[PDB]
This record gives sequence, structure tokens and C-alpha cells, in this order.
Amino acid sequence: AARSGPFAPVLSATSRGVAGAVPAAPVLDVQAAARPLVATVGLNVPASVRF
Amino acid sequence: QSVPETQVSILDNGLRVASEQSSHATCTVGVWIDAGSRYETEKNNGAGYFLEHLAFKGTKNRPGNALEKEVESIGAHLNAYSTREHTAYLIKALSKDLPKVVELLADIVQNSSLEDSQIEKERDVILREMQENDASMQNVVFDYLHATAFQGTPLAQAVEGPSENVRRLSRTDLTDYLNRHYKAPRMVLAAAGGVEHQQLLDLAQKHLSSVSRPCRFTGSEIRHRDDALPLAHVAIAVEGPGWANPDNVTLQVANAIIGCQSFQTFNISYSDTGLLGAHFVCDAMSIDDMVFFLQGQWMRLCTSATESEVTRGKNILRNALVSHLDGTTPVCEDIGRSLLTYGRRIPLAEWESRIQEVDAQMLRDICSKYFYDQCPAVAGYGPIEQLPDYNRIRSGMFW
Amino acid sequence: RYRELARNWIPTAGMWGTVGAVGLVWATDWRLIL
Amino acid sequence: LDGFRKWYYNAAGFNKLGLMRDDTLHETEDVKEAIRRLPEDLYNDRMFRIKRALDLTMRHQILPKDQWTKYEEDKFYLEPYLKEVIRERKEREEWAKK
Amino acid sequence: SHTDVKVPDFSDYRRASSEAR
Amino acid sequence: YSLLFRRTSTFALTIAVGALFFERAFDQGADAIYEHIN
Amino acid sequence: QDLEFTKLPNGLVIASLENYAPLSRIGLFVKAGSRYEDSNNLGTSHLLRLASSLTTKGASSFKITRGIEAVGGKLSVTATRENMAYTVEGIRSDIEILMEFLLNVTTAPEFRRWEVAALRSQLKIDKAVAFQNSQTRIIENLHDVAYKNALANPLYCPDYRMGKITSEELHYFVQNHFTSARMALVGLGVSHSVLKQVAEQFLNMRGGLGLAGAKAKYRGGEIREQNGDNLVHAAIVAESAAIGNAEANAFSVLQHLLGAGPHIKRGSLLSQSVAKGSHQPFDVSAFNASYSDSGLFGIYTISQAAAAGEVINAAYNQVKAVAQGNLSSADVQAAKNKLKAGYLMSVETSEGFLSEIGSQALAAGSYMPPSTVLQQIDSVADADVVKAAKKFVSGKKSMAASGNLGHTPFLDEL
Repeated sequence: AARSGPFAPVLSATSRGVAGAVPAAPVLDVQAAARPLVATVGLNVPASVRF
Repeated sequence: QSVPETQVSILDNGLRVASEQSSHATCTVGVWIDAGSRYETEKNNGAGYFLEHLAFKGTKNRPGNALEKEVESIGAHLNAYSTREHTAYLIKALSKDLPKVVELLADIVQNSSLEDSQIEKERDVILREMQENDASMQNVVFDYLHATAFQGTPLAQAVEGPSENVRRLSRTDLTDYLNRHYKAPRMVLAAAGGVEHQQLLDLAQKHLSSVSRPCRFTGSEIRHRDDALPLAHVAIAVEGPGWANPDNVTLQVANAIIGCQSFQTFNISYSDTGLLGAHFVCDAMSIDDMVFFLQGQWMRLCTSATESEVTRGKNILRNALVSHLDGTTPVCEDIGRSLLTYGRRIPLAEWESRIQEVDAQMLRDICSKYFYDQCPAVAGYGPIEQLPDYNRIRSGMFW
Repeated sequence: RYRELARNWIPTAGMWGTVGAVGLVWATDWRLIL
Repeated sequence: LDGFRKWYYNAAGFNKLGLMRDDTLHETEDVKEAIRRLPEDLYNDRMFRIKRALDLTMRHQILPKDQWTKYEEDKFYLEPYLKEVIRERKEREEWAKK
Repeated sequence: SHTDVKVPDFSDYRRASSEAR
Repeated sequence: YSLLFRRTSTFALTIAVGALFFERAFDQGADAIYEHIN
Repeated sequence: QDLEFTKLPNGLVIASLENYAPLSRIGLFVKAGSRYEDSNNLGTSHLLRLASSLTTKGASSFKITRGIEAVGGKLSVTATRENMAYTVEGIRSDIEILMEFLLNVTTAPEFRRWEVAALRSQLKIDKAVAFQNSQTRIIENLHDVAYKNALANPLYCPDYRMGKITSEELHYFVQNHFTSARMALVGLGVSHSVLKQVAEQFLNMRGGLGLAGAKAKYRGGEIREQNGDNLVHAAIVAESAAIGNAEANAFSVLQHLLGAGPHIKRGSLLSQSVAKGSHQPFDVSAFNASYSDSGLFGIYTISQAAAAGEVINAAYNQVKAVAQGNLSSADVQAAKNKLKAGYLMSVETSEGFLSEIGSQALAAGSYMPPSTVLQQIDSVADADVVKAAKKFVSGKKSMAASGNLGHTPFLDEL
């Protein structure tokens, strides 16, 4: 209210309930720790994470 | 309802000062002017918009930021807008400040100063925004639903005008539009909220007492195809009755019956013309199904209304079009238009009478008069390949 | 609500039947019937 | 009447193929709706029951007697839900007439 | 943007009463 | 337009009726023309 | 007819005003915002907000939707981090069944599992529509980096929690926060009596004080989101006063001195201090969000990425000038006039008036006449404003930034 000033619709959310549009808002084959990351990729060998 | 009647006292110049006192402590004092893009003659197509930009940048009395400063100091909100037929400059402010809310408005309508220096900047502002105004797809769709429906008339041209004119505009031109379309008989000083009508009339006599004293719908289609956009916006309209036509109310009830995606409905009214229709945004693949859906509905009302649904529509209209204590701004706005369009402020009791006289038979009669076997105006923007062409929409306008 | 719906089509339905019927008599070239 | 019922039960046979009453309800629009609402477990269970039945029919064979359903054990998993679908369905209908 | 160019004139085609047409 | 060209139903009726008469009329005129030629 | 604020014994604070209006409005206010969740039920208040048209014990979803649309009435849900408000409005001749529908929705939900399973996709769509603009994301990020537990919870459901919110979590949240001692029923255009009768047929059964929330703890920090937008958005806040203190009035006067939105279309010590050095387009304002235990006050900037640095610095420097006593009494008087005009225009509309009464009810159980406030805002004095400023310029800051942040400074540089 008084505090809202020009930030009301930002500190508040109002569902319409009953009374630009949404712009159309994967799955991959699947511990230790602390060894700095070194990502590797290859022409033939599949890429991997060396976490 | 004990509605506060809108007492409107006219002035010599013809400012037709009006007012609707309300308990609210703050008020909205605005000036309406019967001047829009419809009164422009394609050589000054952005004069009203560019004057609307220049009107807050200082007047003789308030050089530089004075205007904004004072209206800021007083604590009031200064707003202005322009349509194809009306221009409004209104201030929301504590009622006690009417004395200055009115004198300030007087400067804004007369004695305004269009510094060429400022003119240059506003040109840039307008131009640049326009360069981006393309982001408002909906406005685009609605400014073509206007171009293709009112081809060859002054109602096709937009409020902003083409970049061309914007760049090519000068103080004198503006001065003309200002001195031509700012006449006192075409002006309403509207006040809503905690104002006294006699004090406002005395202030209008003291200040503002100096103000000097065939549109056609063409069934057509514009298709702006750009397949990189994620969503498509399509508007389909027919010729609205007008502002004064009585059947407007039976058409509003019809819109309340209708209420894919974002399927809004509009009844835009101008002086004895208008656009009555629907705007919807959908993924391309569904545009045709939407259209089919929508056309079926209009047709439903035309031949198969139901008292129950009419009621649903009358009630939604009733809760709407109240413009009563909805706030000083909205009310003042309504008064502002009511004096410009109807020549009087229609009270809410008359609106309720015109709503309750609407039944299902006259609703399907008026809908058959305005929707059945009519040639629509279609405006599409986005991936609109599956949007049907004019024969299919033509044929869907009848069963 | 349904009654209203029915009422609206009753006359038009007859119109449709009549339309076909007019052509029917013609197509049937029945002199006995109309 | 239980005697009658139980008797009819054995006569119908849906028990023999390891299927409760509900398992044998035609998938009309409404039944289908209720089916969806079914908690996943019952759904997955329903499926195995049905799949099993199909396999047995394939061989024109019935389950060992012991595995047969029991008039008493038989539970109606969908009944509670189906009613709702019908209730909601009817409500919408009457409202239509309004 | 979207206003610079206007509807091209179809006058030639335009059949410069709608019920009659 | 307000009688036979407003709604499909109206359009249908005129078609049936008009065709009903045009048939005989056409033959009748043809009689004259045919006899005229011969 | 001054609001007949009355507190029923249970705790419900009933309030009403017979304005003899054509269109009335009845709202119900619950202290059940997103601050009452923890890490196990995040996003439950968002689904509760979107679940207002579900099947209730007394009316189905079809009956509620078709009955509210049959009379043309409106049912809406507004939610802050502290409070939820369910509001219905319509013609006076239909508000009996409107109160039936609203009180059924508040008091006796069912939360069927297929209905919430259908609603979770709408939850995702609503979150995307809400985060279509940069201000919402940067304020949510600012709250998340500013607080530790309570006010750091987002208004919108997190991405992992979609598909995981169950009926039992909604039932637990309703049973633990929708109790009578945390509820106020406020009606404009209705008789007080009816509010009470509906307050006994409903709103009286759930009468505990509910589950008490944790005290919000400040953390500080800065979260940055590099996303390649054309404009850099940056909010820098610090801890401020809470609801119920005169220092909150001092902070409101301080934001209206620094700049709290344009009064004029297309166009503030901040704005002046930025515009004297930068000719690029910008938008600098003061942000203040105060809740019943804690408040955030700071600056909000939108600017071109390149100038993003010194513009922020310029805005910060202006607040430091106010922290050094460099202000005039006419500026503070203009700030007070702007604040009181904003309050009066906020309460001049019917739904804003109903919200205000509602908030006051839940917050202090009492109604404060607009007049009273005016003299209290006047109480704030120049030094008071300066004081709040120094609080901001000293208190650990929290910074949420988004855009092309190659020239956006950090807190240790700011």
C-alpha cells in the first residue's frame, strides 16, 4: 500500500483465479569429490566429466 | 444507487466544464480535446503524438523542468494520452490543490512552449521508441486491423504516424495542429472526486477562459508473415455501430457472452464507426481451429442465444461499465469522453435501464445485423501460414 | 434453456423441409402432389 | 441374497481369471475418467490384473482355483471414484439446462 | 516499425449498397 | 439480399422454387426457338 | 460509516462499511504468505494461490466457477510474502452466494489429487508469465540473497518443486496457517451483521493460532544473473525498519525524498545525481519493502550495461549525501506531500480501500483513519529521515543484479 510506491506489483502476486503471452516456456543416459573439473571431448571417444 | 450526478457547467469559450464531486480526498482534473489522428491529413500524421511529448517540457510560465517540478512538488501525477479521436491531459492530485491543478492544465493547453531544442529530442525519443514499438505485437496487429479496415481514410493512419513524418516535423506545423485542433468548443474540463463544481467553474473562468473559439470500413486483409516469431496474433473485426448508436449496448452483452489463447474481444467505437471483433494469440498450428471455434460462437449468438447466457452477459456488463468510485481517474476519464462523444454524461441508472431492456431476441437480431454475412477485416502477424485466407473466413461468417 | 433453442430452429427447420419439399415436388415432377 | 450373488459370481467367471468386478467395466467416457484418477498403485495393479487375464484367455486357460478371486475379497476400487465422475457429469448437465 | 507504409491502394480493383453488392 | 441472400436457409428456398419454374420456362422458350429454326 | 472494526472472540477481525455502493466487495485476509514455508514445502503457497477454484466441501469447481460467472462477480487472490487475501466482488443482490463461495474456498477445501496434478502445469505457466519481466526476477533474487530463512522464500514455486507438491502439503499448510486468530473478514458495501453470521457459519471452526513462523534473519550478499539483456537491472538494499515503528515512516519519507516513481508521464535526488553525469537512458528509484519483523530499503537501477557502474555509484553517492545531512526542509516537505498524496490515492479506490482495511486488521487489529496517518507521517521529521539513511549506508547490503554484468560493480567496490 503506502509502502508499495511503484514496486507493488513486484512485491505482490495476484492470481486471476476466476477472472506478451507466455512465449512457449532433455533425458540422457545417466560419491567422490574435490578434484578440479577438466571437461574432455573427442572425435571418437564420447565426452566425459572428470569432476 | 444515489449516484453523484455529473454537474456540467459550460463556459463562454465552450470548455463545457464538468464535475462529479466525490468523497475521495484526491481528485483527477483533466482536459479532453476532440483531436486525434483522424483529424490529421497525412502531412502532419504525428503532430498530436509529438505535441503530447512536448506538452510537459515547459511553457513560458514554466520554462524547462518547472512544469514537471511543480506538478511533482504538489505531489500529483501528471499523465497524458492520445487516441485516434481524443487527446487527454489529466492530473491526479489532492483536491485542495485544484487551484494549481487547474492553472497548470491551462498552461498545458495554451501558452505552451515548443522549444525547438526540445522538439529535436522528442523527435528522437519518438523515433527510437517506434523503432522498438514493433515489440508490441498486439499494438501492431491492432494498427493494421485499422489500416486494412479503413484503407484510404484518415482512420487507417496510426496515432504515432510513420517515421517519415516524425523526422519531418517543425514547430510551425505543430503550432498549426495546436492552433487548429485545440479550440475551446471542442474541449472539456472534467473533474472527479473531492471537488466543488462552483469552485472549479470559477477557476475555469479565471484560467482557461482564453482558449480560442466519409469514414468507411473496407472488408480486407493484411498478412504480415514473419516465421521467426514464437506466437501469432490475429484480429478479426466487422464494422462497429458507432459511439452514439444505441445497439452498442446489445453488442457489449454479446461480447460478454464470448468474454485457443488470449481470446479477447473488443468493441472499439469512433464517431459513427468502429471495429467489433476478437484478437487471439496462438501457436501457428492452431490458428485455423481457433478461427473456426470463434466463428462458430459469433454464429451461436446470431441464431442460438439463451436467456441464461444473456443474463451471464448482462451481469458481467453490469459489474463493468460502472466507472463509479472506481477511482477519480477512471471516473474523470469517463466523464471526459462522455462530454466529447455523447455530449452529456450518461448516468449509471440509464446504463442499467439499457442493460435490463436487452433480451435474447434483440441480441440475436442485433448480432445478425452486425456479424452475419459481413465481410471482416483480418490482421495477422507471426507464423500465420495456417491462418485461412479470405474465402474460408468469408464462408465461416455464415452457416 | 433448451426450449429457447428448439424454438429458434422450429421455423427454420420447416423452411429447410419446405425448401427440399418444393424441389421434391419439382424433382418428382409429381403432379398429384403439388 | 449373498448365496445368489456369490453363485452368480462363480458363474460370471471374472473371478476365475483373477479379475475383480471393477476390472470388468467397459471403458466408457466416464469409466475412463475415473480410471485416470485412480491412485497409481491401483492403476498399475489393475493393469497387471487385466494383462494377466488377457494372457490366460490367449491359452483358453483359467488360473489355478486357489488364485481365484473371492466374493468377499473382491474390492471395488473404482466405485468410489466413478460415482464422482457421474455426479460431476450430471451436475454439469443439469446446469446446461438452466 | 509497423506504420511507415500504408495499405497499397486497391482503387483499381475497388468497386467504388453492400446488401445490393 | 434481405430475403434470399441473408441466411443459407432463405437462399435454398428460392433456388428450389426458381428451378421449379425455370425448367418449364426453358422448355417453352426452346419450343419457340426449335420450331423457329425448323 | 466508519469501519465497524470488531474482533470476534476467536480472533477473526470483522470490519465493514455500508457505502451503499452498487458493487460491493468482500475480502478475507490470512497471515499465510510464502514466509511460513520451509525447505520441505517450498512453492506450496503458490499452488494454494492458484487453487482457489478447486472443489470445496459444499461446492464443486464447476459450481464455483459457473456460479461466480453467472452473476458476473469476480474472485481473485493476492499474495505477498506475509499475507494472502481472497477477494470477491459483485452486485449486492448476489453477495450472499458470493460469501458462500468465498468462505467455502477459505474454510473447507478438499484438495483432490487429480485437480492439483492438473494445476501444476498452470503453476509452471504462471511462473513463466510472471518472470517475463526483469524486475520480478531481480526482486526475488534480492530477497533470496538478503534473507536466510523466512522472507527469502520465493513467491513463485521453484522449478524442481513442480511435480512434487502434494495434496497433503496443501492440507497441512491450510490446517496450520488458516486459523481464526490470523484472519480478518473485511466488507465494503455490506452490513457488519452479515459478516458476523457468515463468520460463525464459517471462519469460526478453525480457531487455533496456527503454526508460528520463524524470525527472518538477514544475511547480506549479492546474486548476479548474466543473461544478455539489453538493460542491466540492479537492486542494492540493506536491512531497515519493520511494520509498527516510526522509523518505517522515516524510511517511507526517505524513498519519497530519493524518488519513488514518476509523477509525470515519461519522467528525485537520485535521478538528478545520475542525470548530471550520464546522458544514457536510465531509471533510478528507491525501493522499500517492510514486513512485520524486518524491512529492506535500498536503491533500484535500470541502465545501459556500459554505464551500469558509475550510475549505481552516483545513486549510492546521493544517499551518502543524505546520510551526511545534505538536505533541505522544502525537499522533505515535498516528500511528505508526495507520500501522503500517494496514500490517499491508494485508498481512494474500492479494492485498495478494502485491502488497506484488511492489512491494518491483520497487522494491528485496529483501523487507522486516513487522517490519523497524515499526522503521523507529519511526525517524521528531517533528522529522522537522515537517520534511516545512515542505516542503509551502513548496514550490510544485499545485491541482486541481472544483465550484461561486465561493468556492474560488486559490493566491496560499491
